[PDB]
Amino acid sequence: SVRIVDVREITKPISSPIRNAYIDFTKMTTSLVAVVTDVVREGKRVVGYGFNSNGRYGQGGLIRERFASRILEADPKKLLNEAGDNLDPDKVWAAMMINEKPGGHGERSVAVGTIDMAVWDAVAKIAGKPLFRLLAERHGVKANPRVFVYAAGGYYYPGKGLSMLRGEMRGYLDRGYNVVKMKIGGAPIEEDRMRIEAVLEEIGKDAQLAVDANGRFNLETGIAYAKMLRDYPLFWYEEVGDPLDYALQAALAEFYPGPMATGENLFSHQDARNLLRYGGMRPDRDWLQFDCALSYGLCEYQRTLEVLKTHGWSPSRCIPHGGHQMSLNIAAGLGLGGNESYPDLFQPYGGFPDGVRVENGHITMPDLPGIGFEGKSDLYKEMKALAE
Amino acid sequence: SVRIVDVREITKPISSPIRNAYIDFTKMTTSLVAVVTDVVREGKRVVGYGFNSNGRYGQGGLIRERFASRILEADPKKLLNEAGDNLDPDKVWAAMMINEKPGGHGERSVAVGTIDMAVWDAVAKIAGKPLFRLLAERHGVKANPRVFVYAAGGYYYPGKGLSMLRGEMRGYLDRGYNVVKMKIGGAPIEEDRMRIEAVLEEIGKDAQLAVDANGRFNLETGIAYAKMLRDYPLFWYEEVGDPLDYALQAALAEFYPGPMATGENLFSHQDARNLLRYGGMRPDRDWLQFDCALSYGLCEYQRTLEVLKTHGWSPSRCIPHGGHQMSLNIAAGLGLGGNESYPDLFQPYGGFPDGVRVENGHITMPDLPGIGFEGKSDLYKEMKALAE
Ligand SMILES: [Mg+2]
Ligand SMILES: [Mg+2]
Repeated sequence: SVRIVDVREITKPISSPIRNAYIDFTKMTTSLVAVVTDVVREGKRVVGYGFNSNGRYGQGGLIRERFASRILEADPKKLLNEAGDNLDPDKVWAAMMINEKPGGHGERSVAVGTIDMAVWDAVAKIAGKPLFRLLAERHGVKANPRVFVYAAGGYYYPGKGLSMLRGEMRGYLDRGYNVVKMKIGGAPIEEDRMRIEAVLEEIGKDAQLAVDANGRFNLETGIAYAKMLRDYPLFWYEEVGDPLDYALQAALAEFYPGPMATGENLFSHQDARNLLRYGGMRPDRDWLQFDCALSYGLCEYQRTLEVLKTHGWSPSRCIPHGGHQMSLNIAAGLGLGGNESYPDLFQPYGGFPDGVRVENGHITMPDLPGIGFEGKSDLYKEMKALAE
Repeated sequence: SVRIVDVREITKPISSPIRNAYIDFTKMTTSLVAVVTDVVREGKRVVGYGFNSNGRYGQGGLIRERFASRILEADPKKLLNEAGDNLDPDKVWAAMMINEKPGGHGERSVAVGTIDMAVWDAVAKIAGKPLFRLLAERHGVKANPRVFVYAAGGYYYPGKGLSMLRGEMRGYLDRGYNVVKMKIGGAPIEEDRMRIEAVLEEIGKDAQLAVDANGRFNLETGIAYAKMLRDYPLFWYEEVGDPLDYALQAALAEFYPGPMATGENLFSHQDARNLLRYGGMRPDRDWLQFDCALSYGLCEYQRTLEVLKTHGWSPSRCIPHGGHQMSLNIAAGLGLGGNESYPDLFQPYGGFPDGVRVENGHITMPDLPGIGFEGKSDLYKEMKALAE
């Protein structure tokens, strides 16, 4: 017998005075989800866990009312694979998406995405394999435990000066990060320049810098910053203008030869397809940052990957936003370009299993069953507290 | 003194087994919102009301936990107009949109949109004018109370045959409608053709027919139906493919010369801009169906109208989805092409004030303060029950 007995959720606050060009995290929250099954492995009932990335808020309401419900009410015998010995992720996904009209991909995409995370976590556990291994298997490829990761921070903070900004970055390098990212568009262009120069000097030749405007710029501002930014050897210029202003993104290629990135705020394969159709991005050097946790989960992310395939893009151009382990697993199993990471932020949600550290901007995925949340004690404590 | 003292919500059911090509309304709900102020007019405290259109479900959670709070946690003095004698819709809007990241326009767009409806209702009431008159004023134009409306129905219902379909339509004509819309794509193409021929037969020369595929078709299916549909004198072919597959919509122009429509499922001015940029629609004959109630409200709708201007479209090409009075007001005040109406479904959430009747596909807006909900007793009963 294979059945999801319960779907629990709990809203957790991950707010600080932190700020980017678009928002501040004063009221930021996130949803911690648990998919409780009746399957037993190791004399212990298998439970899937998941949570949504920072930035979009928790989705407790949606998870209870529309999705947790549709699963629990579905005929358990219709959510299994051929063998009937495990849950079929796609069948569960389809189950929670019945009676959902097209378009409007936001908020509910976060609820479904976070539930999906837990479903896959459970499935991998039921199969007794690490999610990333199971993924590679399903795709008929060999996984690669080594995953590139970069440290994201450099937020605007009340009373934070060049001194501290510097400290923060150095702190990341001390952790083994060879690539750091930072917020811009939150200060006048010239004050920003000074903040950028301050980090380039601190990291010297031990790391590369990436800047993120959080989609705050209009065309002219984006170009102004481009002219200023292009004189520095930046790793990438992220989300210049509004996530949906594909024309703006395309126009930028004329002023910024260096790699650009965007996509963290596009939550469906349809929206991803539009970016590849109209964004004018360069497939040989730009990065796609779609986050499965906020975009209907891995079941959907697989469709997005198929979209890349139809447009000639390599999955290695993907570096998911979110800084969570689900992405680490997808990256390792399907060959993504890497993953985002938040060393000192939104903890314990995210991070890496206890022990493994960042050596040369990389980490090595330990062979833990499922996503591997159990390996991170401070995070797992929260999860087993929700459901066990 | 102008303080918004409270923002109350309550979820109302609007479910039934009616079905379209994509969804069935088995669990459909909607949010009824009330914006209670401390301003007194007629010895009675002015309260704004609003509710979201059918199809996207209620948003109690979001309204409660994210938007109502912000509006209540704000300085009353910073939400007023220059004179300080009334609320500034845009300031209230900005107030509830703080710390909201770009993209992901779905769900929260419904929450904000429905609260926005109530806010404008209150503002117009505080100003002692009908919302549509106040709108025209603010734009420096003369409002027009004569608004075109069409009857939307023709759903697939268990056990519903050509006989009943016919009856439904005739029922609409009996009430004065000269334009009815039916659902297609929920059955075989030849079965559907029969349904259309029947309806056409029934309405003869007293009305025109519009078909709606609810964005269910892929390119080939869309074209197949186009070849079949084009032989009939239809009013319009609505939402052929996915709301976000602009390329699909564009490819259709080669096979369907007749007017097409779409937009009910795009919920932001950014998404509307993409439709105008890539959808390949014909501005001289197609229709845009953006619904302010599901798209961050009138404050946002005004930006969408600005997008139309930037792309050479007339506001008269707009016929909002939703069948609610907020749209009727925007239509009358800003010169939209008309509004959708559901004479039988989702009542009492929609319709016109008691007494106003449909004459030759048109209704005339009575000069009621605000949106005019008070004029519809069965609806107002529900509203004053929420807050008074
Ligand atoms: Mg970003
Ligand atoms: Mg439609």
